[PDB]
Amino acid sequence: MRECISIHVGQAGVQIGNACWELYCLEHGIQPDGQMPSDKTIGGGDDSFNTFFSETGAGKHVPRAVFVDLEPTVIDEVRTGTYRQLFHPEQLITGKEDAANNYARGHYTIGKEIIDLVLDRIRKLADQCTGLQGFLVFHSFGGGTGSGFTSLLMERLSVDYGKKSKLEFSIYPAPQVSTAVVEPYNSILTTHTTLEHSDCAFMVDNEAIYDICRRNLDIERPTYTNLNRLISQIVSSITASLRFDGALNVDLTEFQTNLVPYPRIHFPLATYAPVISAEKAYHEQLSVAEITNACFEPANQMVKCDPRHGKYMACCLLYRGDVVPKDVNAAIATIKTKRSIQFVDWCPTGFKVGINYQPPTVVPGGDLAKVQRAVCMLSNTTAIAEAWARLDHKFDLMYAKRAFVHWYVGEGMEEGEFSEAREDMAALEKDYEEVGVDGEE
Amino acid sequence: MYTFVVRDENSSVYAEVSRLLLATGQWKRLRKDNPRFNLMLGERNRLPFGRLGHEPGLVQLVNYYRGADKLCRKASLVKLIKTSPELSESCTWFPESYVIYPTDEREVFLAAYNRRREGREGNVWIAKSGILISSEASELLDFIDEQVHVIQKYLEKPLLLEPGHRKFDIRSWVLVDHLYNIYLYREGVLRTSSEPYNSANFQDKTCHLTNHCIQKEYSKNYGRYEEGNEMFFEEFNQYLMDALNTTLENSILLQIKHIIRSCLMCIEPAISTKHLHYQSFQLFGFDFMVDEELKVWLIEVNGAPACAQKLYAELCQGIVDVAISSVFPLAPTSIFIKL
Amino acid sequence: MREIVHIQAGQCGNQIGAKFWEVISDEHGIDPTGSYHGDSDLQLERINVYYNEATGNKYVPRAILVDLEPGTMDSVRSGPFGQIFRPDNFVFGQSGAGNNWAKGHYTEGAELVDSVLDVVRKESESCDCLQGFQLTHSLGGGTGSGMGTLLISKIREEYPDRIMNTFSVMPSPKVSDTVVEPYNATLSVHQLVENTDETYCIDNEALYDICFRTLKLTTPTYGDLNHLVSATMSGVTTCLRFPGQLNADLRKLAVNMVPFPRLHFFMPGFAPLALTVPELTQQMFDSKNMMAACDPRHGRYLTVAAIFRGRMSMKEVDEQMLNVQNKNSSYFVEWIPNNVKTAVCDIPPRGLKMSATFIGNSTAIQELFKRISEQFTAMFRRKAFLHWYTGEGMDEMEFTEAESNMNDLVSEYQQYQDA
Amino acid sequence: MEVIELNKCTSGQSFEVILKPPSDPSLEEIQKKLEAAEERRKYQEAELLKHLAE
Ligand SMILES: Nc1nc2c(ncn2[C@@H]2O[C@H](COP(=O)(O)OP(=O)(O)OP(=O)(O)O)[C@@H](O)[C@H]2O)c(=O)[nH]1
Ligand SMILES: Nc1ncnc2c1ncn2[C@@H]1O[C@H](COP(=O)(O)OP(=O)(O)CP(=O)(O)O)[C@@H](O)[C@H]1O
Ligand SMILES: Nc1nc2c(ncn2[C@@H]2O[C@H](COP(=O)(O)OP(=O)(O)O)[C@@H](O)[C@H]2O)c(=O)[nH]1
Ligand SMILES: [Mg+2]
Ligand SMILES: [Mg+2]
Ligand SMILES: [Mg+2]
Repeated sequence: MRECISIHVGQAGVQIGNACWELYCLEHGIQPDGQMPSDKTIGGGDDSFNTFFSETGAGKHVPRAVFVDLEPTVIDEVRTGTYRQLFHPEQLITGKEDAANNYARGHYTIGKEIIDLVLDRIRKLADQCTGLQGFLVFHSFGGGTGSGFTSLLMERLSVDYGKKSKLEFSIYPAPQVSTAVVEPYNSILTTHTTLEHSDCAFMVDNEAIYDICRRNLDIERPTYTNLNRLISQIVSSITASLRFDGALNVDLTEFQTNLVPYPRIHFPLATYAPVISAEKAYHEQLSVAEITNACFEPANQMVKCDPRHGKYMACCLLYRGDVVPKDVNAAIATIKTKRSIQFVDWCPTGFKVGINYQPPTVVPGGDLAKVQRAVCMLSNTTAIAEAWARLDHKFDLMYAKRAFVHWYVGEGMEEGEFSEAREDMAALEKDYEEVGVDGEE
Repeated sequence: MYTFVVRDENSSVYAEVSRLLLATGQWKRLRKDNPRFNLMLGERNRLPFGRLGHEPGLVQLVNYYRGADKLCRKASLVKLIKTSPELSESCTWFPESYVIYPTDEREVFLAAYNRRREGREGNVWIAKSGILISSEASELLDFIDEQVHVIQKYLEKPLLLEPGHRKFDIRSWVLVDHLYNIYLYREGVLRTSSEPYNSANFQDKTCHLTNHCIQKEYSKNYGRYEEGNEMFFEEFNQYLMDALNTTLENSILLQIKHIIRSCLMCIEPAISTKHLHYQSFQLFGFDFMVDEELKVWLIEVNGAPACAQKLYAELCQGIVDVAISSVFPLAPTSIFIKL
Repeated sequence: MREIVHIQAGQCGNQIGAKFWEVISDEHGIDPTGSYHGDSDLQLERINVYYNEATGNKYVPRAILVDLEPGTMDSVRSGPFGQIFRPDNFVFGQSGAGNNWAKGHYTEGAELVDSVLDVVRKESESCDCLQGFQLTHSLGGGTGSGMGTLLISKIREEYPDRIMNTFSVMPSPKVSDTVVEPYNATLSVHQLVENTDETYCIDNEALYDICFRTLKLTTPTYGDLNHLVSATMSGVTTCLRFPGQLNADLRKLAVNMVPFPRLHFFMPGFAPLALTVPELTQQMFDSKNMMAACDPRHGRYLTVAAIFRGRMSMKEVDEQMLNVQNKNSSYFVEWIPNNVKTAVCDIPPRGLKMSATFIGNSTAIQELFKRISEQFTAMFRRKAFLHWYTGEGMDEMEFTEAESNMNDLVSEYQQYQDA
Repeated sequence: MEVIELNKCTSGQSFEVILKPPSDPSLEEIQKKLEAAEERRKYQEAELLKHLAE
């Protein structure tokens, strides 16, 4: 058994981590007090769920998690909420004043003074691991802490844990729920300095989660709570293989091997189905073919983009519930004909399939309906480059006038870091172009 | 007040569309790089489709279908027809074509060639992408080697109009709206050659190539039989009745409509914007050849076509009604044929 | 706990400040004696941003009252909520400033400033994590303008990494006390360009017109003008005083409102001056609802922040907001994507079921500075009334530099209005 | 459409279908970058205090 440590940085990272661990407990039968009546090994055992939960001698199952935020409001609700009893104070770290949506403030000014403390608390958790796999890092792109302190932490983690995989769950900025106008700056800055330190990152565009909440859940103005419960469902199906018995994606390294052949191109596209409103008393239970076909509709993707015009480098299907292999094979055969799925010539045209028999768990009182089968497709398609293009274009519009740059230089960052970060993104966009693409008449 | 942007100054069609839009009081033109638009009249090349449909609260529409180039590039069209099961290499209305680079078809082309000039059969081909019509394969492959090209069987038995003994091509305008309805403009145009068709001299290409480009710089009888070497359907229909005792609808238009449907339906799964975060429509220019048996042959599909000076007003207004106002209403009678 | 230290200086600064504390004290459920009598936990949620807590759970405004003569201070102490302020936070002299920037900044003001900083230092010491400061004052007089900017300069020297915000009342010939107001205002604007992060420009001419034309007040008083300002001050600080995610604190608001350090002068607006969401949206964006006496149609918005208060359709808010900008889209710069942000507070202001407050960083604000510059040069060209200032030790050179500085500011706005 | 690597357990199973075969900065370097930025902040703040002293 090998342990995974989760790190939640910033308001987005902390509040998403909240929804996940709440869901993890419901999936594993762990009560808010940390007691797990099904674990017959009191205060011990190296089961699959122990990758994410340690056990005290009193039978408490404690998440292998550290929450960090440069301002205490968000983490104070963890200390005072339903699962307050779950974590101990050492794993909840809060600063005094935040990064003011300023990458340079989170990375340099404030990060320099708190980084050593965060690493010390992580080492405390690492010291409880007989075989640590690596880390799962949740954070936003646009926040000053989520962007600035995350990239500093990732640099230090590569130092203190050289032979450990690092995976990301990154919230891509969307104006529909965006706070700041400088989020394009922070996204490019944090992607540049984090790129060589992340083995595999799952971007979630708030614009996609927002529309899914409005279309499928009939929520006229979704809140962060609605968004985060849906996000935690996707995160759960992505990490289910690590904390349940199985043979697919049982190790963090496997995510890289199965989804990332080209190291810089480590941003798989996630597509989830079905998302059904709980207010619907009786809803038609979708079949394996129907939900598998839904993995190729743009409206169910975590990042709005058109895979029909990219190329696939790897595709992985993760099922939960009443699913059997022959149903999956039949569905794929039907889809490979209709829809256009072009794989790169230097990669096999196949699908790795994982099935977990436990149906997806839903938080009581949530917006999602209980379904008998769900699926999450992880596909590394070049179509996700559209997200970099959009982001890079907003960066260019503001940087041509040096708008807001003084806030970053004022915190000790050099103006050169902007262009250095931007040129790395230009090369990243070209890497996708190379792998992907082939008047007045 | 609806907003739109213009990113193709050269489009004579959407220059008129932009002119009609402003002439309603409910559309305002923004700067080319203003992202808060309802309608983009995009550039021909490298249209940033990835930046569409991401503005909060804006339903955005673009006048191009991302991926339609597969049908409008001579090289890719051949590959699409031979590859698509909906069309197959047995497709009877597309001339035998081969893609040859200066994955390559240069080999298979010479195989079917030997079977022609050996069997006394007419063996004339036309390479294009700078056009060349040759009798032996030798001179053809040399022209390409000296950009990718396509060698296509030359229709040696074209339908020749009388008087004149001259070949022509038919242009049909097709509008595909955001719901992927296929609309055929009721008005087509015949681009005719003013010179008699010569079956032996392939050096002079003034009577073999009918496009308005050559029928002006090198046409010796421009405007003799019809103004601007452009015969419209009414005249052509009356001719088919007088000369051949048949109608344009029966002898030709049925095949044209079948070919339009086949090409666009084939690619609908790849380019449809039904469940997409933005919407597309596009005007297409189909070019057809008619042989002496009254069989219609598809030549090419143009993705940014121009219109006949005499038909701009009706077609451009029809575009605004079917494509623009359908999505963005304003405060019957129909010029299209729904396929 | 992110505390803000409030300072009000001079006649205008103290009369507007007094009404401000009166309005928000009512909103947070604080009576004139500092005792809480509310009925919603949302009131005490962020009460400490503006109020200290004493035994008996009495809340005391974190406010410092400054003036160079006792008159206004005595009127506040005898005012409606005068008992709510800490007695030792009244800092005043007896000489007066004679509507003279030099007296407030260099002579009379210099004698009082250290004791003001003593009080400021005391309020800051008891702050868990000081956000920054907000100053209310006028620019046309002597104390608020001359000593107010002296205070800002001293505060910045001692707290160089804290946010400094001001509500600054700009003079107008139509609502004028003395002819030297353009002199005092021109001198102050330069201090603000260098030492404030955010300045809400409140033009007395716009306040008058609003009381005259819109509100149908035949003969408006300073009291009527101060009704509009305190209502505006309450709205612009709503996202600071209640649970909020956008413009949460002073530094985050600055980072998203100020793309260039010198261009940090904002036009505020309010509505109504019940209404539907489209009505609030349309009115809040009309010039007749803005208090900088500048037509936004003459310039372009760099950034905009809108705060909606009360129970209303969150979808209608976005639709109207996204509507109002996607119609007259010529007035938003295209090189700051998504530069219009919207916040919503459930608690409406007293006497209204829903209102909307508008904060714009518009290049049209240059019209205000140009008016002041023109009035400055009409007198300075003849050295009129300069002896009042040279008698306090100032030289003409300092006037010439302040003139060029504000003209530099105007031309800086003109560059970004063309871009 | 081959199917390979079928693993079955009590809580699920996994397999693979193939439709067609194919055709850093050190600790001291980070510390320097952080102290460099801090130094530029202290320089800018010194120029401010110098400006205010004048
Ligand atoms: N999906 C989701 N997105 C969030 C959440 N909280 C914030 N965001 C997004 O994150 C971005 C803002 O960054 P934050 O994470 O709030 O800021 P931070 O990491 O705390 O950094 P600072 O506050 O600047 O110190 C915006 O794009 C928000 O939409 C959340 O709970 N869920
Ligand atoms: N296989 C074939 N048989 C006979 N004629 C042919 C032919 N292929 C092309 N042509 C002639 O060539 C002319 C136009 O050729 P083509 O359309 O391929 O060039 P092009 O694409 O530059 C015209 P446009 O600019 O309108 O798209 C037509 O008038 C047609 O008569
Ligand atoms: N809106 C408003 N403006 C005022 C008020 N009192 C004075 N002013 C304006 O402020 C300027 C005079 O400055 P004042 O505050 O009286 O001088 P000070 O006491 O030395 O700071 C003139 O432009 C007046 O129009 C007031 O109560 N409300
Ligand atoms: Mg935060
Ligand atoms: Mg062509
Ligand atoms: Mg006075």
